[PDB]
Formats: sequence, C-alpha cells, structure tokens
Amino acid sequence: YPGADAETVQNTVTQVIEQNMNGIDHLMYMSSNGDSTGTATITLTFESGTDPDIAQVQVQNKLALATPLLPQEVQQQGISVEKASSSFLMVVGVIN
Amino acid sequence: MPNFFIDRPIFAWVIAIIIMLAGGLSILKLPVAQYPTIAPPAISITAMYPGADAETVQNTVTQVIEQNMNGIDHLMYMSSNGDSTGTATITLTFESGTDPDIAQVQVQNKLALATPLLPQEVQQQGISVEKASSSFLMVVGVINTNGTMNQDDISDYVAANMKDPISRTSGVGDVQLFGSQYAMRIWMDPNKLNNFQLTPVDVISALKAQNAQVAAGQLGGTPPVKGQQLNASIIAQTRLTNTEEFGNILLKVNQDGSQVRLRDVAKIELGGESYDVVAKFNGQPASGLGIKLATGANALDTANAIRAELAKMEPFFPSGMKIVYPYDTTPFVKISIHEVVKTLVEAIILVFLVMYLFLQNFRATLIPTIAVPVVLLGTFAVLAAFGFSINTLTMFGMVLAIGLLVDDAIVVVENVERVMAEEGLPPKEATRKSMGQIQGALVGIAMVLSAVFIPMAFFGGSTGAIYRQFSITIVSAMALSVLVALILTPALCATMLKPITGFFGWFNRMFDKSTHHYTDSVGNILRSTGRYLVLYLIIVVGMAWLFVRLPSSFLPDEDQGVFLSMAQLPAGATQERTQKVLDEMTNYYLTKEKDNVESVFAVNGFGFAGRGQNTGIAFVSLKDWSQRPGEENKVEAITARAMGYFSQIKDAMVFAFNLPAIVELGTATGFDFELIDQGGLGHEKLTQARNQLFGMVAQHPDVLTGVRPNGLEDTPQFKIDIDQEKAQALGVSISDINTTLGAAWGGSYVNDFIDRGRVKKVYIMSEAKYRMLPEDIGKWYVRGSDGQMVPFSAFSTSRWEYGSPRLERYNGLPSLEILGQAAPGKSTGEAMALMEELAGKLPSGIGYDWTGMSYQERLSGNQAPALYAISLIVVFLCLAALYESWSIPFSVMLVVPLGVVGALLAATFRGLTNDVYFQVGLLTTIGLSAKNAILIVEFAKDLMEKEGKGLIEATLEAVRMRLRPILMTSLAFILGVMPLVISSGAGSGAQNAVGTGVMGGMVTATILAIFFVPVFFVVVRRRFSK
Amino acid sequence: EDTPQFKIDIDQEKAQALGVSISDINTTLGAAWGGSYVNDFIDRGRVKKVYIMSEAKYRMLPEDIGKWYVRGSDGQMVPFSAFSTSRWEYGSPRLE
Amino acid sequence: GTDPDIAQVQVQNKLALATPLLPQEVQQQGISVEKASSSFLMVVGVIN
Amino acid sequence: LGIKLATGANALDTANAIRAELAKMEPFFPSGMKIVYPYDTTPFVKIS
Amino acid sequence: ERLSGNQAPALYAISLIVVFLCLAALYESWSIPFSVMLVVPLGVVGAL
Amino acid sequence: LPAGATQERTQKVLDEMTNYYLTKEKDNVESVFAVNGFGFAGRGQNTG
Ligand SMILES: CCCCCCCCCCCCCCCCCCCCCCC(=O)O[C@H](COC(=O)CCCCCCCCCC)COP(=O)(O)OC[C@H](O)CO
Repeated sequence: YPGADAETVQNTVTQVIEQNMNGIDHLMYMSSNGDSTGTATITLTFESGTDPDIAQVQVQNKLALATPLLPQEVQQQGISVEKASSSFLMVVGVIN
Repeated sequence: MPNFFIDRPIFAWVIAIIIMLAGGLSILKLPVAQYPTIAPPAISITAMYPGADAETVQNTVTQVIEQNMNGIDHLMYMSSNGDSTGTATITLTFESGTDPDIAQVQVQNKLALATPLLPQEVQQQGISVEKASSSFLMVVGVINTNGTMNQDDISDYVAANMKDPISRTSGVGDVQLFGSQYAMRIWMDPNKLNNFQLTPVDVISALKAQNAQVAAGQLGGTPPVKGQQLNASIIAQTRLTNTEEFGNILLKVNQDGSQVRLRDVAKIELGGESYDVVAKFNGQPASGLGIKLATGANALDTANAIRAELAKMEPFFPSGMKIVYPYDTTPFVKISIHEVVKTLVEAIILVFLVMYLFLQNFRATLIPTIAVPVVLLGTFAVLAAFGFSINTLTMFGMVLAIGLLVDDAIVVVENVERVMAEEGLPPKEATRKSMGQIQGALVGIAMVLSAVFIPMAFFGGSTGAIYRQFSITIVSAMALSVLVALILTPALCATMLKPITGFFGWFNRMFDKSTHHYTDSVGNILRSTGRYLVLYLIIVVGMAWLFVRLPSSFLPDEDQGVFLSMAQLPAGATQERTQKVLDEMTNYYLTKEKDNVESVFAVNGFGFAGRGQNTGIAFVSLKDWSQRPGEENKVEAITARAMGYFSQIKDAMVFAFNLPAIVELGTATGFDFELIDQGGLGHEKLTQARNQLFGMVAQHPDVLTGVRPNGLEDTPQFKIDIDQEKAQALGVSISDINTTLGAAWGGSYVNDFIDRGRVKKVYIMSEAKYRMLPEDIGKWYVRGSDGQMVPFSAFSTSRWEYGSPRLERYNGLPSLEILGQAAPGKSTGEAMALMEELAGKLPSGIGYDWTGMSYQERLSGNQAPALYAISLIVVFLCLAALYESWSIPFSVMLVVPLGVVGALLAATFRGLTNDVYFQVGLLTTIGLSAKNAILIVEFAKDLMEKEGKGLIEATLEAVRMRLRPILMTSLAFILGVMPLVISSGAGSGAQNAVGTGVMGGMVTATILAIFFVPVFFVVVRRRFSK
Repeated sequence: EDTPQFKIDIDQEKAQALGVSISDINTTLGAAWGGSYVNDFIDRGRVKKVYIMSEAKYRMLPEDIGKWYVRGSDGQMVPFSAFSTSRWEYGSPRLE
Repeated sequence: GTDPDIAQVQVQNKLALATPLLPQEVQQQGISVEKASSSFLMVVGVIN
Repeated sequence: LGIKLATGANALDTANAIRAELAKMEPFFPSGMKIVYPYDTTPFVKIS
Repeated sequence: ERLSGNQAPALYAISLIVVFLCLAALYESWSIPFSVMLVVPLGVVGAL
Repeated sequence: LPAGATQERTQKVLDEMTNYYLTKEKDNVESVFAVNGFGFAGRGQNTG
C-alpha cells in the first residue's frame, strides 16, 4: 500500500485480510504486521502434516473474496500468496 | 477362529477393549452435521454493474466471462442470468466428487485472466467467486427495539464489531453479512447544479482527486548525504473522513470570486451501499449474519460457541439493539441425534428383555448386551477411518443395522443354549459344538450381505451419495458383527453360561405347544407342496402390483420449525407496494398463527426466481415443537391454512411452502427443462417458441402437470435515445450526456474514504425526488462546448419499449428454463420423454437440455438395473459356494419377495412413498430374511448329510430348531422399530419412512418364511436330486 | 520502537488560492522525495527500471521542503512554503 | 509426477504479479495460461 | 479446431468426449456444412 | 515446546495401557501383565 | 540503533562488530557477512 503508514496499513489492509483468512482447514495461528513503507505481511501457520499446496490453494480462495474490500491502490499493486520460511539455507557472497 | 478364542477368552476381551477404545475416541473426534455433502460442487460468479439493465449486464459481463471459461476440469454444465438490478450470476456445476477448492481456484484463475475485459465499473465493484452448494448453519438477525437507527446503521454495526468475533469463533468456516457497511452518499440536486452551471461530471472529477495517498517518501532516506543524522518518514495525508469535510470540496469559483462548495449542490450523508433490499423482523429494521459451518467441524459445538460469543457481546450493544435467530438448524440436529441414540438404547434393552423371556437366565441375556455395543463402537471407529461424519444418514444407517447385530448375537447365544439344553453338554463343549454348526453360515451370510449392500454404493450423483452413506454404514456394522460373532461371543458363551411353574412356566408350556403345532402345520404343508407354489406366485404377483403402483419420491418433507412465503407483485410494482403486501403477510402470521409463529423475517426486494422491487420473501420461524401439539400445528397445516388465506390477496401472487428436506439441493421434484437458442434467433423468437411449447403441453393434462416458467416475463422500459446530430450541433459530448444520465439515475462509485479505520465506498446519485418520473429527464442539464447548459429534452427522444427484466443463458447460449412435474401416477421418465418429443416440433434453430435434478435422473437411470443384476449374480455364487450345489441357492433366493410384500403393504396402507429410506429398509429386510432362510436351509442340509436323515425329517428338524431364534429376533426388532412408526414429533418424516417399511417387512417375512422356506427346500431338493 | 514522523499538511484552500493543482502537488512531492518509477529500459539485453528522484542534498532537512516549486495554473511557480505546513509527531514504524 | 493443477496454480500466481507491468494492449487482448503442449491431439476440419 | 490434450488427461476418453460433443451440434448445422476429421492420433492407440 | 509438554502424559498413559493389553493377550491372563507392569517404575527412576 | 538512526551510524556499529569478530575471535571466526539495512525484525536504516 505505497505511501501509507503502519496504522493505515493495519486498519485498511491487514485487518480486512485477517477476517476472511480465518476458518481455513488446519490453521494453527497467524501473525501479521505492517511497516511504515506501506507493506502488510500476514503469515498463516498450519497444523503439522497439512498439505502446503492445498493450504496455499485455500488461502488464495479466501483472499480473493477479501480483495474487493481493500483500497484500490492495493489491488493495483497486487497481493502475493506463497509458501513461507524464516531461516536461510545458505548465503552466497560475491566479491571482487 | 471361534475355537481359537474359546480357549483364549482374554485375547477376545483384549480385542473387544481395543475396538471399544477406538470407537470411543472416534465418537469423541467425529464431526456432527445434519447432512453430508450431497449436491455436486457448484461455483458461483457474481458481478455487480450498478445502474445497468439485463441486456447491458449480459452483453458486457456475462457474455465476456462465459467466453473465457476454458480448461476447467470436471465441468457438468454452466448457467447464468443477469437481472435488471445490475447483477450477473454465473454458476458452474462440477461432477460429483470433484475437489471444491481446486474447482474454485480454477474458476478464480480463469476469471482473473478474463477480468481486464470487463467494464471498469464491474472491475471496480469486484467479482466474487464462491461455493454455492453450501448451506447456512444459522442466521443471526440483529434488530432494533427502540426504533432509533435504521437497517443501514445496524448493518454497519454488525460489520464493524460483530463480524470479527463471530468469524474467529471455533468451527465457523465462513460468515456472510446480509447488508453492508456505511458509504458516503452524495445526493445531487439538478436545479442547484444548473444554477452554478455544473454537471455530475464535474462532481465526479472533483471527488476523484481528493482523498488520495501520496508516497511522500522519507526525510533523509537513502542514498543519504555524507553526515546525515536524522531519518524520518514523511506523512502527507490530504484525506477526507467526515461529511463536513466532503461538503467542503470546491467545485467552482464564480467570476466574483465566491466559492461553490459541494454542499451547495448536494446533500451529503452517511448511507448504505445499496437500497435494493429492505429486511424487517416482526416489523422492525434488521440486519443479519449468514454463518456457515466449517469442514470437519461439530455443528452443535459451533452453534453453542456462536451463542456464547453473542451473549458475551450483549452488554456492549447500543440502546435497544438485540439478537434474534430467525433460522437455526441445531435444535433439529440435536433432536434427531437424541432420538436415534434413544432408539439404539431401547433396542438393546428390548433384546435383553426378549432374551430373558425365552432363555430365562441372566448370564445368557448379558452376552448380547456386551456384544452389540462393541459392534456399534467399532462401527463408529470405521466411519471415522473412512472420513464419514455423524449425520442423519449415517445415524439412520446404524438404526437400520441394529437388526443385523442383534440377530447375530441372538443366533449365536440361542444356538449355544439349545445345544446345552438338548444334549446336556457343559458350556465349553456346547459352545464348541454350536460354533461348528454356524461358523460357515456366518461367513456365507457376511458375503451375501456384502453383495446385497455394496452395489448400492456405486450409484452416481446425489442419490449415489445418499445411498453410499447408508451402504457404508450398514456394511461396516455387518462386517464387525460377523467378526465379533466369531471372536467375542463364543468366548463369552464359553466362560459365562452355566450348565443347564408361574408365568415363565406357563409361557414355556405355551411356546412348546406352539412349536408342536407349527411343526405339525409344516408337515401337513409338505405333503401338498404343489398347492403352495401357486400361493407363492400369487404373492409375487401382488408384490409386483404394489411395487408398480407405489409412488416414488426422494426424501420426506419434515417440520424443521421454519417455512417460507414469497410475494410477487405485477410488473412495475415498486418497493412500497411490496412492503405493504409483506406487512399484510406478517400481520396474518403474527395474529392468526400467534400460537404457532414466533417471528417473520420479511425480506423485501428479494426473491428466488428473480430479484426486483416487485418481489419479496418472509422466513417464518415457528415455535418449539413442544409448543405445537397435534397435526393442526405442524408446518404442513400452517402452510395449508396460509394458502387458504393468501388466495384472497388481490394484489400479489403470495404463496407459502415448506423448506426442502435437503436445503443444499433444490425441490428435487419434477423436471428441469431448458429451451436453448441454437441459431441466434433472438429473445423474441425464443419467447415465441417457449409460448408455443406451453401451448403444446396444455394439450396433455394427463402426462404433464404444472409446467411453468422459471423466469420473469417482458416488462415495459423507458427508452431514451440521444440524437447525434443535435448533440453535435449544440456541442454536447456523448460522454458527458451518458455520464450525467448514469450518475444521476443509477449512481456512480467514485472512490473510497477511511472512516473509523475502514475503507468505505463513496457514491454519488441524484436525490430521490429528481429521478422518479419520465418528466424528470428534462430537469437535468449538460454543459455544452461554449459553456451553456443544455437540457436532455433539446437533443433526446423518449419512448416506452419492452424488454426482459431478467435474461438467462445455459452453456453459453440464450435459454428459457421451464419447470414442471409429471401428472399423478406417471413416472418422471414419461414426462421427460413427452417434453423431449414436444420440444422437437419447435421452430428450427431451437434446442433444449436437462439441468440439475433431470441430469441426475438420467445419470442414475443409466445405472439402476446393472447393479441389481451384479448383486443377484454375486449372491447366487456365494450361496452356491456355501451350499456346495448350484440348485440349493434357489431355496434361499426365493425368499426375497416375501419381505418386500410386507414392506409394500405397510407403505401403501400408511400412504407413504418409495423414498430413499424405503429402499434402504427394503434392503435390510431382504438381508435379514435371507439370513433366516440361510440358517434354516443349512441346518436342514447338515442334518440330511451328517446324520443321514430323510428330506422331510431333516427339514422338520431344521425348522423346529430354528423357530425360536427367528421369533426372538423378529420380536426384538419389531419392538425396537415401533417407536419410529408411532413417532410423530420433530423430524418424524424420516423416522416413519424408515420404520413403517421395516416393521411391515419383518412381520411379513417372519410369518411367511417359516412356512415357505421348507417348501422351497423340499421342492428344490426333489427337483434336482440325482 | 516508535519513530519520529514528519507530517506535512497541505492547505488545499490556499492551494487553489494560488492556482496550484492538488495532483501536481502530490506528483511533485512523491517524485522529489520518495522517488518515482517511471518506466523500463533495456540494459545489455535485460529489462531494468527508470527512476526519478531528487538529488540527495535537496531532500534531507525539513526546510528543504521550501526549496521545491510547483507551477501554478497561470504558469507562475509556487513554493511548498506558500500552501503547506509541517510538524513532528511520533508513531510506530511497524505494528504487529 | 508433478500435479498439473498445482503447477498451473503456482504459474498463474507468479504471473499475477507480472501482469501489471505488461502493456495495456496485452491485458486487453487477454492472457491465457493453459496446461497443454505444442502438439495436437486431433484436428476437426469443417467444410461446406 | 486444433485440439490439444490437457496434461494428465486420457487421450481416448477426451477424443470420445469431443466426438460426442460434436454429435450435439450436427443437427443445427446450416445446410452444406460437414465435419471432416483430417488428423487424429487416438485411433492408432485404440486399434493398436 | 508447550504442545510437547502438554501431550506427554497422555503418551505415557496410552503406551502403558497398550503394553498391558498386549501382554494380557500374549500371556492369556490379567495377572502376569500386572507382574510385568510393576517393573516400569524401576526403570523410569533410573532414567530420571 | 535508536529510532531515527541513519545508514552511517548503523554501518559504524556493524564495522565495530566485524572488527571485533575478526580480531578477538580470529581463532574461531572465519568470515562475517554484515548486511546493513536488513534484519529479521523489520527493515530500516537503524537495523543491521
Ligand atoms: C470391517 C470394515 C469393512 C468395510 C467394508 C467397506 C466396503 C465398501 C466399499 C464401497 C466403495 C465404493 C465407492 C465407489 C465410489 C465411486 C463410484 C463411481 C460411480 C460409477 C460406478 C458405476 C459402476 O461401475 O457400476 C458397475 C460396477 O460394478 C459394481 O457395481 C461392482 C459390484 C461389487 C460387488 C461386491 C461383492 C463383494 C462380495 C463378493 C464375495 C458397472 O456398471 P455401470 O453402473 O457402470 O453401468 C451399467 C450400464 O451397462 C452402463 O451404463
């Protein structure tokens, strides 16, 4: 949500998406945040053994219902759904 | 195996304990729902194009979406319709068993690719893809008692506060809000706009600018300057949030310098997104929440959680705002589950009582009491393993299977008791000898019942799913009953039973004399076997007569506590007239039926055939069943009385009806006929062909009855057509004219604004009084090139034309859905064939097709007889295997007509139909009668072989030994099913359908088999001897 | 933790008093201070972005706001000082 | 062994992020993400 | 129409479905029309 | 970690019950499993 | 770094950290890849 702050992002984007992203099968918890650059991140952790592909499909389905309620700028920018990990496998530094 | 566990009772107890633990854990972890997924997955696409008519919607939205629905797997058919409110609906029905999530995501992906082609207004509104085959667990209506705030305020309150807690409640898989949050509504005034020489184009342009977001950047952001110390984020927010701020928008500055603010040419206030629908609850403004149960969630727990949350939020509501529950399916589910559990417990108690009456000792009676619960718990564990739930179908499957379980336990225990009493053996040796007489029969019967029930699970469609629930439940129960009969009950008989005047003396003497008389009767019958084969043929002919003359059905209608009633005013009727009609309906319901009706949720501007201002609905909710005694207080009687009253309303076509048995599905009665346009003949030609077909079906009242459309007829419309020559001569752009007309009379969604931390729409539309009559077109002016104001009457012409308020398509072609049902006493197949024949005489370029229920009927009719043939062949092969002969099985397959006769007689006399419960009851009756015949024939054959007895002597001994367990099982099952037959309370339609057929079948089978099976055995043995 | 935020308020009434468009003000501020991604170009056979932004030394201090001029309706330049004011307020750079 | 449904879902999800950058003519014409190959199963000629 | 096969689909089932779909279209063809099949790879599978 | 700590006791209870049932089934008695199931506290004390 | 810190101060702190790792822990530490302006707790010029 370019040009927004944390409060506006939380009120108008993260809160709207969180409402619909709820009741998905094998959902265990979800934590979201929005920074001063206008970016909202919502992370949904599912039960162990859940199929990540079907989980992503359901997340996409629920999110698409929540899209028409967001600010038009968010629609223009686009919303990306992809499986997430926290820790790096490796870092490949390059020097001269 | 029985001999293995006769000497190892502890291992049998360990197995029983494992089964009990698995069943208890599964019961603790099984979902509870009224019904499972029956209807095929249907995904619905909804697109809103405000201010548009049916042709505009169909041409700009529905046609474009329908042309881009390629590469979606397992698609059965597709239908759509765009109504005059500006809403386009496209429904994609997929083959049964399709993954709903995959289907929905595929549809969404195709629509996301095909969205850039839609009008900017449709894209800005948003297109919704969602599952349409789901049903609402409950509807939570929120009303106002004081009468301070209208329904827009209530909808905003529920959206802002009540949606989040309800959505995050455990088990709530989806929450749908009936209504919408606020929206800044701007009501323009043409007189004032012309006063300052302005246009709705100018208001749209001056509203789009303000309330934008600026990426103001960052103070000291990278790449910095060497030595920077402070880094801060710049926040530039020129936002508008109040009505006063919106009224301060500047549109013009006159020559003298004065400023023309927005409030000078408009009335700005907070309103609703749309005003099409007005919902009331007993006459008060209301909103609502459509709560849908999740996947694998417990319905009762979810309902309790929702109620607890709503009660928690009660103290914080505004003044005089309360919660009401017009619709709720939890009380019915709870009553049904309790009734089934009570039936099972009563069946176990009755088994105990009959066992003590006949065997006369407590040690024997305790054994079935231990055996049957083990089988039930194992059945629950198996259901859990198969992904099933605890719903009406599986519960009634258990109730129907409670006959096989008690039959198995009774057979084993009674055989052991008879062996002990007659041969004077100890319990262990008597059990070992007894299990050697029936252990092969139990396996043969397991195979035979598997063959009888499994093929029923291979049907297709909605009926396929309904039959699969019953088939899996009953087959699992029977398999566990047979496994337990070979493992546990032999051990219990070996260890528990002890070696072997008054009322019991009298009963014993009476039963001994009865058995003597019965054996004498059978002996007399076997001397004239030829005479009684004619009686068997007469009975079979009567069975065929009753079966052909028995009306067919799908499921019995039930009193769920609620029913519907919808009005339909003539074409052109407005919202006030429909509200008057709905108020009359509500007054009738709350005055005449005050002792039956608890609330009326009158939804104005809504409908099922088609939305509009001239239609309405009322979800009448009745009181608790305990407050509605008698048949006069049920839903059917209330509906009939209302129909009697509503026929006098000479203002609308008001008629009430009950809900379907499965709301997920539709009526499921009659046929669904679509009249497609396969030659591009237009709407007029298609309507003429539909009228011609209606004229044709009117000539066959004996085959087709109640054939009617499922859509709205053509209605008058106001045609205003701009004149290009005059518009250009006066220097008026067509874009300006179209924007002015659309924004003034249909409304425009300009941009959004942030109020109380929520992004809310901004709408501009004319004030009500300036867009009501054809004479109001001349009140609106559009600015010319030179700055002069030109009225719509100087370059436009107006006339009244005709057009459809709701257009339809089927599989991408224009369509006209036609509904109806077959005349009494005629199968729906004949009505479908007649409709196909009559639709073939219609003009060239006009086709047809069958949708929904008719689709499923074709699919299942393609399957009906092959499964029966396979079942019969497999049963015959299993019986030939068991009896070691190709001819003996016919003495066991000829008992099938015996129980069916009784089932048909009971259904006919009681005036029931051939619904699904009837078929399942028939199958269980056939299975149990076949079990009895199998045991009789096997005992006779074993006597005739091992002990070298004669044919007649062996038959007589077999029937004498088998009489008692047959009577015990029949009495126990009949008594255990009698409450279902007599039940007439809540959800008693399914109970009666399940119980009456079973009771009649058991009565006739018990009376007839004991006298006919020996006849069949003797005749077959005589015929095929050498 | 909470960070200072340089809130700048645009007096629209004064903006039209001097004949300066709000759209022009927004575009000038965004492009000058936050940088604007205009379009792409081909660099050695790879598509890369084109960015426009103020030089570092002109977007550092709060008084650098008044160094930026926006053309009025009649073609006369107007500084941001003539139709805007700014203040410092605290806020959260990232809410959770 | 890859699931074609999930493969198409992921491909289209990644495409949805690049679509805003494409020209307007491309989007107006319409982008299609089919799960098929370069070879033809069959051809159905129609003549008068 | 050059028909391609969705990945993971059965060629013979798809060909049967297409040939059954066309049978619903022939009745409405304007006089002179005729469906001709100049290329098909499923008959080889069936006959082999 | 909280989930593991919460579900630890049920694991021990079900494991002990299953071992007792298996011993009773194998040894055809309710008393020999008891004689064998009283030795578990003698190993757990050592582990602790 | 404190709220409102700039890139230079974070880079100075990261340089201190790298110098410590490569001087005090030169026996155990082999390489330090200091990324300025990046973190797992949100982005910013005060983080590294
Ligand atoms: C202790 C635990 C025990 C648990 C046991 C549970 C077992 C339950 C398993 C049940 C699993 C079924 C799920 C399937 C669901 C998808 C079905 C798809 C529909 C199409 C099928 C039509 C068909 O395939 O149906 C005909 C096919 O055969 C048959 O039913 C087979 C009959 C099986 C007999 C079993 C006997 C076992 C005892 C032997 C000792 C073919 O005929 P068609 O119906 O296709 O059409 C006919 C027209 O000629 C053309 O239309």
